[PDB]
Amino acid sequence: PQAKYRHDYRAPDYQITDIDLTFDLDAQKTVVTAVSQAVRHGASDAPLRLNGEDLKLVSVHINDEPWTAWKEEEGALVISNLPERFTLKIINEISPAANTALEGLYQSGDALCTQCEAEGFRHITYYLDRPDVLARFTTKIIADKIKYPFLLSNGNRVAQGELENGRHWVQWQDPFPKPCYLFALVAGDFDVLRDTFTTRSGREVALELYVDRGNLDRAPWAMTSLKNSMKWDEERFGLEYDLDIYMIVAVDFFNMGAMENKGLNIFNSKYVLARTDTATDKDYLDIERVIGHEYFHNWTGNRVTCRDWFQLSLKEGLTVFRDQEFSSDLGSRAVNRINNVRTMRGLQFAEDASPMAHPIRPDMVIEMNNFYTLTVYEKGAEVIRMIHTLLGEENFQKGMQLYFERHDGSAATCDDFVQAMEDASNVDLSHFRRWYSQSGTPIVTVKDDYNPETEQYTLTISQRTPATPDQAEKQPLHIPFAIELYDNEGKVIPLQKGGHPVNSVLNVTQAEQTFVFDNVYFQPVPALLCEFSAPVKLEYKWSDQQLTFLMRHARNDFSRWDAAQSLLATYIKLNVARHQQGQPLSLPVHVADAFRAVLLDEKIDPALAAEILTLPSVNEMAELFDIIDPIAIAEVREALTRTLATELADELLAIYNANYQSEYRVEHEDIAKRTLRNACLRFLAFGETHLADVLVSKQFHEANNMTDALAALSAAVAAQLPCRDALMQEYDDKWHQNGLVMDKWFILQATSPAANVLETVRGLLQHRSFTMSNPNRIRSLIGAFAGSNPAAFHAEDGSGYLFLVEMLTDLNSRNPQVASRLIEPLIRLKRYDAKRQEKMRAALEQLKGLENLSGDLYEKITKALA
Ligand SMILES: N[C@@H](Cc1ccc(O)cc1)C(=O)O
Ligand code: NA
Ligand code: NA
Ligand SMILES: [Zn+2]
Repeated sequence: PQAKYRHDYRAPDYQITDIDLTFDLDAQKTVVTAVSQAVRHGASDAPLRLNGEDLKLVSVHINDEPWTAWKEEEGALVISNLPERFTLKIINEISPAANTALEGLYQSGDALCTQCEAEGFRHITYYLDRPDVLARFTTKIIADKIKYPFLLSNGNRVAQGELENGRHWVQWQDPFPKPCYLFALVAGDFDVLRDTFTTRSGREVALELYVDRGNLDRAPWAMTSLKNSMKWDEERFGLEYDLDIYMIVAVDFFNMGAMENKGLNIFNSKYVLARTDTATDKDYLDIERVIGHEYFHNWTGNRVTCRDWFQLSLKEGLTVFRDQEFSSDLGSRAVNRINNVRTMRGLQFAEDASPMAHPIRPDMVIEMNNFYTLTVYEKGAEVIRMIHTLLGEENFQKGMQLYFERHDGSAATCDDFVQAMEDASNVDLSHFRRWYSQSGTPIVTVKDDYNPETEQYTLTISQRTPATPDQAEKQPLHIPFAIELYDNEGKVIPLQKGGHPVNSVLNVTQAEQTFVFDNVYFQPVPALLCEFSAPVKLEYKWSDQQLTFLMRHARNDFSRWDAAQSLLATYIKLNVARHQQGQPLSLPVHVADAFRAVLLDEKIDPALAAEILTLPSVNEMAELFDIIDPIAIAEVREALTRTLATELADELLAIYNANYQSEYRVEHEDIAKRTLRNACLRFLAFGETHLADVLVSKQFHEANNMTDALAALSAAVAAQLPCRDALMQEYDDKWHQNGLVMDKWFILQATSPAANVLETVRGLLQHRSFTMSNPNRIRSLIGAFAGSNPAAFHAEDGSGYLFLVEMLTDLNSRNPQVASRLIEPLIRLKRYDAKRQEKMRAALEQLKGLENLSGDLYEKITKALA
């Protein structure tokens, strides 16, 4: 497999302006007729090179003349000797039922559906499968009326007909030119939830949510979230929907989360279906996030698209930013920020320290499906957020406005977007652009001094990004570094110098620089990198008392949680070292006291309390260490939980009871109280065994919603309580017919601390609710084991690696995209001890030797073994 490079981008030799597609649909053999109007822009002797994969070519015509001047090559149809303007007609066959990779046209249960991003359209017909080729689509679909009574594509229905032999047809037209990755087709039988949204300016939009027969009871929340997204984009960004119909189709078989195809989004059912007995608070908020996300792409991705796939973050960073802003505006901003920062520090930093490290705008890609990453998405969003921090909301919105004014109806670049922001705001972003080109996590080191003679506070701030596998050269970045200074009363000290106020967002642009502040009337306690103002690791020599002071006094709830994290980091590191020496947990009394104070604080937002009382995950803990000891981390997390459970037992039970709610509401105040109650339950489960077992069993049985039931079940598994096996069996017996609900149970099985967890996981490959044919099931059992049970995955006998090799040997052939998702824990080998590295290396070497190794896995394996 050959790498492609960003610097090799060149405008296409040919454009296509219009394409008329006909599908004669059948699961075994679908016939595609594609009539394209093409224009040559390149040299008169340049051939037209069409991408195509796994197509059976039937005929090629140019202006209705059977064409003799063509050849098929690997992945392509090369057509020579063309006029400047012409009509290309391709007829070819494909086989949806054979498509186990779920890219192009495939089968999802009884439905046929498409996934074209990034390069799936070339699995449907021979085309210019590149996002800088925008064309106006019409789509005619012909199918069996009984099997496929709904035939959907992008845009509006313009024609329909009936045929003999029980077939019918519908034709769709989408007026907006689009790259082919935004093409969608769906055929099947569905229940349909229909509603309406009227835009600010009065455009009535028909909303249609297509779900499998019998699932209408699970559709209203997704519909509500769609309307909420539409309203918010109007209010916040001044953007209205631009078509007459908005369709969403929920499908069970889908490699990612959801897809923004123009006017016809296709969603993994996990991000659509919810009822209070099947879905948790987290599920509701994720449906809200993902519905919003795909909707927000209508402008940031569709109306302005990507010139090439190296510009993926142009749409993903910005749309992730938009979905975060949506969730934050509607819900708790602090909880959203906290959770997004957990993801950055615990998962994205890991990627940036791995063989797969890349800038948010990659320079080199072998398989583009490998670059739908934490970096491109979540770090991409942090980069957009830094622009927002530097510009402020008003200037940022001016930049958005200029971006659309310049680029609406075209494919643009990351650089185009930065230039629009810079031009609209008059803020210089020339240095800032380096965030697009440089991979790895910067480390920002802060030293301070207080001078009582002059009442000056001095911050000496340095930065460096360590070399990464992809880049030997690193340079200083433009780091927006937000600070606050607190006096002894917990009041904010005004930032000033030489009689003039100083902006609290410091521009850290050099390898080292000093900032001096005047009229600092008391030695300050600083809050540093406020609201995680740049995606960096902070090195500052905090005292415990500075941190507990911030937990008490910091103005922003994020800073209070972040202070608690810094406090915990010290003792997590202490206790991992102790575990390695065979010693039990040690924790100063004043540390437990800080968490007691959070429990008993009557003024603190329960949403914030809940997050402070949620310990960093084993993944967040891992990124505190150069060399990861996953067993020590797991056992320290448990020991810390047990210690706090014992020290805080009375307080935990009081707060658990105080936050009882008889009514279940998907409302932010209620969610906050419930998150706090369940955080308390988690500790209580690790307290005295009998009380724990009673409390957990009672909550599981008395729960009137899945949030509370799952919290209890999860605690029973985590703490290995007597009731565990009974509760797990009850859940299976009740829910086995419901895959999405069973995913939660497979996750609990996979992440179990039980000694026999791998045995159980292997056995579950035969479970009635499991199938290797379904990405969600695969991710919930196998993925959760490898990625979310590192203690078991990294068992010293190497059994975890061997299991993953076995699974990837199947998935490499079946569904390379899912295989590539699942190989990730194995490519982190350099973070582990020598003995583990050698076993993981052996595992990777076995995979490298697979017959018919997918490009997806090849790219990751070669980087890992380098
Ligand atoms: N474009 C989708 C993501 C996606 C990408 C590729 C896929 O195959 C599926 C989904 C989004 O981020 O909104
Ligand atoms: Na990276
Ligand atoms: Na100091
Ligand atoms: Zn997206």
